[PDB]
Amino acid sequence: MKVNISIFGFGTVGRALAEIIAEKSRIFGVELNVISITDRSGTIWGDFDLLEAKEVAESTGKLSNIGDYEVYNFSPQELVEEVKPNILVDVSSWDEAHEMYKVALGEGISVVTSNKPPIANYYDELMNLAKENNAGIFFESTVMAGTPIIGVLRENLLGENIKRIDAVVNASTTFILTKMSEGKTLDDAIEEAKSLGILEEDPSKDIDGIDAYYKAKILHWVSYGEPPEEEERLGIREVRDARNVRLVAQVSKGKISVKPRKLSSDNPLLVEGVQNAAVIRTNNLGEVILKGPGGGGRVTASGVFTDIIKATLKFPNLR
Amino acid sequence: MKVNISIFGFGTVGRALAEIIAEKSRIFGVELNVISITDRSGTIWGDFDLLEAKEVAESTGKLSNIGDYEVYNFSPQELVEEVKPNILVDVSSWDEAHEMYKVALGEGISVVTSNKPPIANYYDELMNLAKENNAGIFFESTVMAGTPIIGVLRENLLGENIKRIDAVVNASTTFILTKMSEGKTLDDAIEEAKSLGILEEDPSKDIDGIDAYYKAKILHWVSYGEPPEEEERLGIREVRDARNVRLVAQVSKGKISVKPRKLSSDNPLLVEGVQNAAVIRTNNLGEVILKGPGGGGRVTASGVFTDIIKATLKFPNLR
Ligand SMILES: NC(=O)C1=CN([C@@H]2O[C@H](COP(=O)(O)OP(=O)(O)OC[C@H]3O[C@@H](n4cnc5c(N)ncnc54)[C@H](OP(=O)(O)O)[C@@H]3O)[C@@H](O)[C@H]2O)C=CC1
Ligand SMILES: NC(=O)C1=CN([C@@H]2O[C@H](COP(=O)(O)OP(=O)(O)OC[C@H]3O[C@@H](n4cnc5c(N)ncnc54)[C@H](OP(=O)(O)O)[C@@H]3O)[C@@H](O)[C@H]2O)C=CC1
Ligand SMILES: N[C@@H](CCO)C(=O)O
Ligand SMILES: N[C@@H](CCO)C(=O)O
Ligand code: NA
Ligand code: NA
Repeated sequence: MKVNISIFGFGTVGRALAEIIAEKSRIFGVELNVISITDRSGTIWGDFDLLEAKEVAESTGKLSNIGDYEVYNFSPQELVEEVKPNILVDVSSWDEAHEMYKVALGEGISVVTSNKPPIANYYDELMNLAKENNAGIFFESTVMAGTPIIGVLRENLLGENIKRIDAVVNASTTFILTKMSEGKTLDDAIEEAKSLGILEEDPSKDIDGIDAYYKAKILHWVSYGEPPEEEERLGIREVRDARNVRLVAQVSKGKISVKPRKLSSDNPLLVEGVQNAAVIRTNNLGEVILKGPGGGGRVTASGVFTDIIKATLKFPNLR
Repeated sequence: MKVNISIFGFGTVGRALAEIIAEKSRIFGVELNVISITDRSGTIWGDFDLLEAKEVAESTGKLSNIGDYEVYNFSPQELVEEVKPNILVDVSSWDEAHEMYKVALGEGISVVTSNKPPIANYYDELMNLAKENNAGIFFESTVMAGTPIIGVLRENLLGENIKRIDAVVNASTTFILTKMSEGKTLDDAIEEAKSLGILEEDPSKDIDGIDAYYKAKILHWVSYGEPPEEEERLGIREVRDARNVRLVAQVSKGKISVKPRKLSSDNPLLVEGVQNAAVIRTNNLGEVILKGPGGGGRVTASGVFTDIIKATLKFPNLR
């Protein structure tokens, strides 16, 4: 069977995804065909070579330069309405992308994304809409990227009661905390990280706990099927003694709390360097621990590719 | 969506499964209906209360002792043919149950199991049969029990090439090796383990690496879709220095090797207690680490329940 895929967004994650798809376009009795790609500059739509498009975007930073394919100025809504892919893959930084998803799901087009806010903020509407149009929504790389914590929660532990999830999901903050442990001030450590590309020049999504908050919210959705009643979002700006501290996202029924935690040397949450980690507590299993990378092009595109296959094959969305 | 389930075997695992099915009989749009339970004493079949049957077997030791249901003495083939369930659940210690699986699958009856040898030895025949009869096969609790290593490998990482897997999958051997580490002889360590509940009167399959080898073989099937060419099995009996040693299953394309390995102090495979672990190495993610309990009744039944749901909902088997 053949499936048509519109990729929406084409930055680090989207370009890595094109590689993965190109290397594995025929797999699991499926053929993956990318019929469109979109960035801010525009949309290409037709018979283009996927790695060729990646190359030209890699050098030039836009889809315009492609030889002999020509650009279309579609709105998100037009792109879906006109291209009519079977699968819409959002790998963009467009926070307000839920409106585009609504349209796609209306036409029974499944959505795959790595873009958090639409899932964190509109999870319920999007799920209902999906079920109503014999379609699916997939978001694995919205949490710990390619490391399959969403698979584990969504499609497994199906007889468990999840009492708690704790997770360290920002490598940058483990870096900052480690430097502080070694005697640097927070502000120095931040300066080091920004100059290293570990942090952005606006570091708030890491330092103020916002990325983790969105990830806690998504986890809360999957595990409990409703928005939380209680929210506590904090970052690391108040940390003084940073020994054995990590920025931890904790999820329990009706509660999300992102904040710094001092951890025993024993704790698998006490991750080193760039490693992310999640400890899931259940009634029958005690702790299940999952660790892996939390970012990177190929790492993130890995999750999305898993989701493309599931969408194509219409895997049930149970949670 | 109502589903009819035959449970084959009723020991620690099957009795704990009963508990779980009773508390969660309606979930995810499914009504789970248990129509037959079978042990060596024979087979009950009908309108019987699930927890009651658990209760009589609990105390008495057999199934025959129930009220208002004649026990039938059915062979495995007769059980499938006469009961006609939608899903056959094997939680027995019968090494040769694959022949029964072949029957069910032939009738489009899906199979869920925690029983290792049939999957280790007949996985391809079983997958081909299931495919030809619009049926599935699920075996999560054959490796690390409820700890969902199978879900992770089988239904996720779908864009990955699995470079390797290292795993410690026998809590019993951890205990033994730890005790040898502290000065105890093999035999004294074994006797302590028995007294603790940690080993059976025949520990041989765990001690000699046959269990792990079965497990390694299952992981190899999931990851590469064929048997290995190189096979090495070595148990713990003859370890002279057990310091920081575990019984590690190593899996790579074409290759399985179970043997005691000395590990660094920070190695995640350096597990304690009941805990099992798998370190999965893939081309895009590097290391994914999954840990959790490896045995126990409710732990093992958790994985089987997950599989029951997926069989009922016709989850794809991509690997
Ligand atoms: N990098 C990582 O490790 C991870 C990233 N993610 C998430 O995946 C998404 C992509 O990440 P990443 O690839 O690093 O980000 P990049 O900034 O590298 O790429 C973002 C892409 O989206 C495009 N875009 C942004 N807004 C719009 C819009 N309104 N319409 C059309 N296109 C738009 C960008 O266009 P332009 O360049 O033209 O502005 C660019 O092509 C993000 O939401 C991120 O949070 C998730 C997990 C890991
Ligand atoms: N417990 C654990 O931690 C784990 C177990 N498993 C596996 O799950 C399975 C169940 O283990 P568990 O419940 O602990 O073991 P038990 O020995 O407690 O139960 C085994 C069951 O199988 C029955 N049985 C064996 N052979 C036959 C047969 N030919 N016909 C009918 N019934 C039969 C037994 O009957 P009788 O008592 O009458 O002999 C018993 O009810 C095993 O294959 C085991 O390897 C896998 C992972 C973890
Ligand atoms: N490595 C990222 C996670 C990407 O979703 C961060 O914590 O900011
Ligand atoms: N962890 C268990 C494995 C049972 O499948 C043991 O020690 O045998
Ligand atoms: Na993920
Ligand atoms: Na398992």
